[PDB]
Amino acid sequence: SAADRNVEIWKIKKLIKSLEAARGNGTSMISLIIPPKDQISRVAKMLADEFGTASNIKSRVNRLSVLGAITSVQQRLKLYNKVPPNGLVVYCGTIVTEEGKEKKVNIDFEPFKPINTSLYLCDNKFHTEALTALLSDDSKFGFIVIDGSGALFGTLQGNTREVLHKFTVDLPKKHGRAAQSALRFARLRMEKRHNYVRKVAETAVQLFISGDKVNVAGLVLAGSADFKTELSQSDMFDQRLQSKVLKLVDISYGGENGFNQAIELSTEVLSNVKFIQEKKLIGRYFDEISQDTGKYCFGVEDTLKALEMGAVEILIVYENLDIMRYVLHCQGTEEEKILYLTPEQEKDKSHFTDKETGQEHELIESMPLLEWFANNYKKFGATLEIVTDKSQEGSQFVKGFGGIGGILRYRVDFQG
Amino acid sequence: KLTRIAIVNHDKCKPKKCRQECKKSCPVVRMGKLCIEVTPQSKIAWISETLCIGCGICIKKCPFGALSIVNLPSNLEKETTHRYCANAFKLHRLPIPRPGEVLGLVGTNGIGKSTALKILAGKQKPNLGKYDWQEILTYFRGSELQNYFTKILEDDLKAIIKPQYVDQIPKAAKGTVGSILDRKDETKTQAIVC
Amino acid sequence: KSYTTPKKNKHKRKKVKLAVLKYYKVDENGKISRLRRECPSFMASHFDRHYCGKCCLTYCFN
RNA sequence: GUCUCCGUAGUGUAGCGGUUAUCACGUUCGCCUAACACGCGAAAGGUCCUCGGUUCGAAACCGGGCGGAAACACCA
RNA sequence: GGAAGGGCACCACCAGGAGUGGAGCCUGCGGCUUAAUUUGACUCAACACGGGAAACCUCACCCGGCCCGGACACGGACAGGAUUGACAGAUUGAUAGCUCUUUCUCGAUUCCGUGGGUGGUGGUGCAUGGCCGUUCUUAGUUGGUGGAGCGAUUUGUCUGGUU
RNA sequence: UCAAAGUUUAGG
Ligand SMILES: Nc1ncnc2c1ncn2[C@@H]1O[C@H](COP(=O)(O)OP(=O)(O)O)[C@@H](O)[C@H]1O
Ligand code: SF4
Ligand code: SF4
Ligand SMILES: [Zn+2]
Repeated sequence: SAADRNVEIWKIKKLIKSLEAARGNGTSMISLIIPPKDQISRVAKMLADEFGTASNIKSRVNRLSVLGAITSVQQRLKLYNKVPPNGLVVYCGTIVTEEGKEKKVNIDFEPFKPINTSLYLCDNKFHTEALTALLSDDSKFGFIVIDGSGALFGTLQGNTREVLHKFTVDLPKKHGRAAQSALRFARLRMEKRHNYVRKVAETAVQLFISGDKVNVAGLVLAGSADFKTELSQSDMFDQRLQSKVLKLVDISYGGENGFNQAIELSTEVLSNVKFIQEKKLIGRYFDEISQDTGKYCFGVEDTLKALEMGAVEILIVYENLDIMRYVLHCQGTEEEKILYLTPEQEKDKSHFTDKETGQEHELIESMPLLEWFANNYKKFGATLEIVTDKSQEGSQFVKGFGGIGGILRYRVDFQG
Repeated sequence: KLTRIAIVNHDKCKPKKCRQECKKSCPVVRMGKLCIEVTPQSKIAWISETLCIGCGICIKKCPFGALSIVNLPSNLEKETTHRYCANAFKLHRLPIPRPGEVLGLVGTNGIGKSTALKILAGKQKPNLGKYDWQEILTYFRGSELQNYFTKILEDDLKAIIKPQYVDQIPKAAKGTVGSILDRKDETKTQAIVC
Repeated sequence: KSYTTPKKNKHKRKKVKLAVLKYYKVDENGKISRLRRECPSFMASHFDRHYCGKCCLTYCFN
């Protein structure tokens, strides 16, 4: 199910946040990561040597904590007989924390999504840069790879390199050694060749579409001999599939050895898609400001109020914004209020005396708003669109507009 | 290389009737920066063109239509001869007057034409974008303005202007045409000019 | 040191020495009448019981 | 499309109708070593590709399934 | 030094014994498990070691609860008694006056700052002392003065035989 | 009167 996946993602997002905060001594921690193809015995060998080398660590505290961490991960890996699909991510150590509580910790988990990243590390802290970098780039792209020998279909997350399907074909010869039949056989050869493009286009609709709306944010053709060009511009190719064709790559080799060549060439263009979608959205937001219209909002004072009321349609947000939701509380009367505060208005603020009664109004701890938006945009109006500061329209939205805005469901009036 | 210029038309800008407005619509000020400044009291709604984005929200909002944000090339910021106030007109050059050679100014009005003539006449001091005569001459060096201004500031050259509005002169001077010309005789060339 | 919300502290007591305390009355200026009953071995007037304030003796007429 | 052959522990292969399915590697567990490697001693692991048939009995013999791979596709 | 001379030790070998390793259990340790399964030591030189055979205590660990044993000062706090110590009955594991209703009490204790202590089987043995252990149970180690070397150093403290 | 014997923290 889709809802169960989103909960599993949120579970891991929460877990990840707690592990980055961890902190520990010298280099007592372990950050270990295993790809899905990998063998566990080879990893269990690696840890056994790392255990051996650790035996000659001079400083006491570090040494004994390391070895015990290496023994724990070794024993966790004994439980699995194979590295599961999606890889494995093992996070051992002995974390320091409040109450002087030097406690041992182990978190092995097969992550959601497949991961193509290996990593062995020890350090004072854990290293979840791989996992968070994955979680950001959910964007899948498709890769159709045509060749006169035979086709290939596969997909490509920021990390992971998949193979969906492939076939090989018994295509005819170039020439016909009769005068009269040359022309007929050449037409016949071109009809076999067109049927091959049709099959590839049909299989492409079979694979890349999902509920009559394609899952892949793009799609790449990669080939030679103007065979990708035959597929790209043909009326056979379904337009819902064709409109997401971003690159037609020229590759040496074919199939899966050509695949990873096609990815290396297609890198800049596949990175630029997020930047293009940003521009398109903030460009759509800015047109409403350019005209009268009035189907827009900006500032946490307004944008939230708009979301509370007659809701927004899209809620644009800058990653970095730093504005945070505190929960203020009274000592005697038990009165409370929540406010969305800037970095200086949250760090130190003499505002929060209760005044009317005459007491100190204690600011009970926060959470910070990009996270709050994600928590319950579903219970408002939705399409929480994270944007960056890279684009010229985005740069204005971040620097000028405070990195927060929205495209509204209808016209709205505002005062004060 | 481009920058904004903020302008407020002081004839139209009344801060009291409209309230603030600009502040309430500004995404610079709704964030919380000192882009626009008015208050309920105090005349002329001030803007900083630095802190301003140039989004044109406040111009649409101001109820009288007092405001304007026009963009100028950033080349011109170096070469300011006169800007009277913040949120005001900004002249960038003066013509290059030559002695015994009739200077031909041509170009539409409201483009610092009167200000230029007043500066060359020597009523106005080139505030030079600041809002000082050795500093002004040093700005205008290698050029015929330093020749022109030196001349002005020790040899008191007589500034006389044929006015734009001709219909305002009758309601000021009195007597015959012949009487006024006799009074203003310095050259004593009534007949030949007549 | 995350103190849990519903557990909270447990406030200690506060006495109330309600000014000077009276146990006697003036009968005919010279003589005196005693208000509260005394120890055998001022035992207080509990709503039903009669609790001592030193030797921990107790009484109640049914 | 034709004809041919091959689908066996994790990997590569043996296997003459009645086998504990052979060998090597890999795997785990001891030992040796300070540790690792090598080395020594032990162990565990086959849906014998899939279904149906013949057979007292089929991993094999026979049929079809799903895969895989060579050769042919010439005279105009 | 998988270089060469000597000479030695059952924590070396030989010749042998008794074995351990195989079985069951006792017990130490590592792992997993758990609220917690407290911890130190991992080659000889960690692991029937800590004198460590823990029911309670020990006891640190965990989950619950009381108590201060918070010196002394400076002050504030001084009596319209500052505000130590209390059978109920509800509650509680408790016959903890721990808390709520009420008793009444030492009567100069208190409570609050600040300075400041105190305590700590909390951390650090890579901050130390003392104490053990080991290198290292072998025959080794040193300066004075003299001699040799610019000097670090050497010689003495040695070919040989002997123990 | 000559078998085989490779390696050794980044973590101070
Ligand atoms: N003394 C002044 N104080 C404030 N604003 C002025 C003053 N004089 C002119 N302005 C403003 O400057 C604008 C243009 O004036 P000016 O530059 O003198 O005309 P021109 O462009 O024809 O030379 C006018 O619209 C007016 O609002
Ligand atoms: S222009 Fe757009 S941005 Fe610059 S001030 Fe007026 S409103 Fe604020
Ligand atoms: S500018 Fe137009 S709106 Fe802003 S204050 Fe001056 S007048 Fe009122
Ligand atoms: Zn009594």
